Amino acid sequence: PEEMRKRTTEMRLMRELMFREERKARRLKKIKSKTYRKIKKKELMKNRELAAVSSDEDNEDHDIARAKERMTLKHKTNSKWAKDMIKHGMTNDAETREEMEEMLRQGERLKAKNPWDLLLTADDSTRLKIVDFKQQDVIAEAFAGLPGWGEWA
Amino acid sequence: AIQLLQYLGALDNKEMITEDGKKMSLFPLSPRFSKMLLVSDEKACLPYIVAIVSALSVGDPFINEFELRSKFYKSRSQFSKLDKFSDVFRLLSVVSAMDYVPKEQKEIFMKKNFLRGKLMEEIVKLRKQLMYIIKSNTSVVIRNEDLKSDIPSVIQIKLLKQMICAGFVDHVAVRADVLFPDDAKITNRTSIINIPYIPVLATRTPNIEDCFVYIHPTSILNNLGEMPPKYMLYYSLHLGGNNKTRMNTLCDIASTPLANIARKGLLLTYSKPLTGQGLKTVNLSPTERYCYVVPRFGSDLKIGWDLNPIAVHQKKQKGQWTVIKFITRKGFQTITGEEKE
Amino acid sequence: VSSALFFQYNQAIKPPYQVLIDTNFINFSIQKKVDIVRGMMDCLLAKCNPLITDCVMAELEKLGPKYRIALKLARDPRIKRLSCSHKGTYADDCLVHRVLQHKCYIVATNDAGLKQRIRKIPGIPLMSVGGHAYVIEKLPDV
Amino acid sequence: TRSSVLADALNAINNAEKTGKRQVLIRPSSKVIIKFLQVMQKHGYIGEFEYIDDHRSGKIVVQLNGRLNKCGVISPRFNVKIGDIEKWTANLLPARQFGYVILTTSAGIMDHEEARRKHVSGKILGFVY
RNA sequence: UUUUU
RNA sequence: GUCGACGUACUUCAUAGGAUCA
Ligand SMILES: [Zn+2]
Repeated sequence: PEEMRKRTTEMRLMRELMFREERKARRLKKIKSKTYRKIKKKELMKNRELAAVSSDEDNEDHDIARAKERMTLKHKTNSKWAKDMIKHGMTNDAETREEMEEMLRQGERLKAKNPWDLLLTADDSTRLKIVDFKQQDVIAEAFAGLPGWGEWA
Repeated sequence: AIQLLQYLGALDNKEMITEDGKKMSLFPLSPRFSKMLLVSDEKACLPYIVAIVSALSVGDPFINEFELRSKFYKSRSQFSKLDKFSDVFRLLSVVSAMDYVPKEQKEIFMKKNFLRGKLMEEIVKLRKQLMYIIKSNTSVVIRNEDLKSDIPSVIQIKLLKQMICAGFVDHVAVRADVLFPDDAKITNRTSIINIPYIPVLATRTPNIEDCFVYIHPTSILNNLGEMPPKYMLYYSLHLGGNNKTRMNTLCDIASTPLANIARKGLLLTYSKPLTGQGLKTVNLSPTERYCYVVPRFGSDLKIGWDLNPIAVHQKKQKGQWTVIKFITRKGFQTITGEEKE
Repeated sequence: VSSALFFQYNQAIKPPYQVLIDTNFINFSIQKKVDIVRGMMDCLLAKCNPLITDCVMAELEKLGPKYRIALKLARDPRIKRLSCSHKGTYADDCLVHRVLQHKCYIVATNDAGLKQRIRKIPGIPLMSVGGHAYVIEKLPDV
Repeated sequence: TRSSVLADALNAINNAEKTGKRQVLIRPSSKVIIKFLQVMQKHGYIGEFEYIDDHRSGKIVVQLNGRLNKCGVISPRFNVKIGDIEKWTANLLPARQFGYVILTTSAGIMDHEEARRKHVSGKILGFVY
């Protein structure tokens, strides 16, 4: 049947669609600029926070997270990278100091302990079906005052 | 005026009266009030909107502080119980409460609550008349206990707010710090009455401070004690004695409901699909996709702003991506898994 | 003021010593391959009766499979169990409440915040693990 | 190139326990591998295992039961005296009776305590705990 | 200030 | 010669961050 041709078309659309994302994903992978990634991360966080995509952490989730942090102390300057930066006057620079900071605050966050949404469907189905013209329009009158796709058109 | 009727859906883009427009003309009310009735029948919310609409139609029965202290606030404390961010619901509380007052004690109640006794009478009379046209044109003898109605449910409270936004879609204002944090620096010491707001479709001036709007003294939000809501509906603007534009609050609206209400209007535009972790374009078909977008509310000479991202169902109709439906976060997450399996 | 304290000297804590184990202490013992019982006997040259409370134990059970080693070491029969009579499952608050109540315990921990808050309390020997073995801070008998 | 079959086998077992796999395939087999697994099995860290013959070095299939915390090989196989055995136990084991240190001594492959009981010593094969 | 089906 | 390169020895500049309060 000719329905087989339709199946070929939609598969073709899928494959090329994958190709476009592949090329776009490839190009982004090559760009490894610190600032470029830094801009992208901030924007992503803003959208996720704005959309509230991330579920709230119950008291249990906080307790387990705090337990692990206290258990390891992974977010203090005794870590390798922090110690190496500190001991060699590398953190005098602002940018590395921010990164060391950004680590530290994240650890601190984990350490913290008469009687007097359902979106409305305002389509016509939910309107009160109220019930009550041309001759009145005669009175207003009484006032006075795809073609050519394949052929020549 | 033609724009206003267009925003409310009365007129199409050709200035031609819509089926909604013809229905509004059957009411004696302003176009704004008629539209709220066009959305009020859902979940037996009709008496509440009638009470609100009648109260707004006849004017405020409340006596203001300037026109006149302890007995003043206890009365208001009673009628602001339904919601802490809704002046309109203060009107509803009074009107509905009046229905349960015996005829003999009514005059005592109105005086005791600093209520303009007459205006209440027209509201009840107008509440009866609107009740009559509705039942007469939907199917009529109306008796006084028909006006008696019980407290709205929390769901109904949410529906009523959006319902009102339909009649006041064009009168949404956003806190200035959200749009221009540099220009609008809010501190914890800042009085609520002095928190700037910006209305939608306000003419962009060289100085954005010129577009700032501030809350009325009469509003409960001055006594709220915490930060006001992000978005606010207003009825009218008044010029304060200090040359400060002053707004009469109606009620607050959340971001996602606002987008839904503006969707059927011309206020809402959709950005391109977002990308990143969590947010990804699930492609059902060459003509179908599910994705997150950033709705923009408002109409580069007017002040519009972007709303919270929302999951939407998009279809490629005539080569353009058209939003069919909104989707909850759970539904979108389930969709993503359904594609993976 | 506790009668067991002479100015800043605690004249009650004598051998054999009673020592409270903090959760983080166990790992730093494990990271350094320091046996808990012998490690303390070595630092203090005394018999030490290790004590582990419910809250710290509850913390340990919460940790998960990754810290199973600490857990079984925690359940060693030589380790005595302390009952907790307070709702909160936090460990740091529980420990300091105990040392405040009675002045006989050594606190074994490496958490800087808890160490600082113990340091404020007088007459509380503070013990830690660093380098290669345990170290005792405020204990004159050494 | 492949230097130590024992290290390969132990790493495969450890990863199989990482992923929760109840059973693991080891290639190639050897006598030392079998003896090491027999010690592990006597101490109960691993369950049954199978030797599959292919007229070559062969294969092994070990059942894994979730009581193995870690297994490793000490390469090079240092010579160990009875004086130095306690040093190795202190270095390679978290505690004094957490696991065993396996030695290939002149009387065979066995854990450290058995070597002490027999009063023997030799080269060090690895550790299990 | 007014004011309307 | 107030010379160049290198070696050696020293000096110096880049440290504040979050919360609350006025
Ligand atoms: Zn406790």
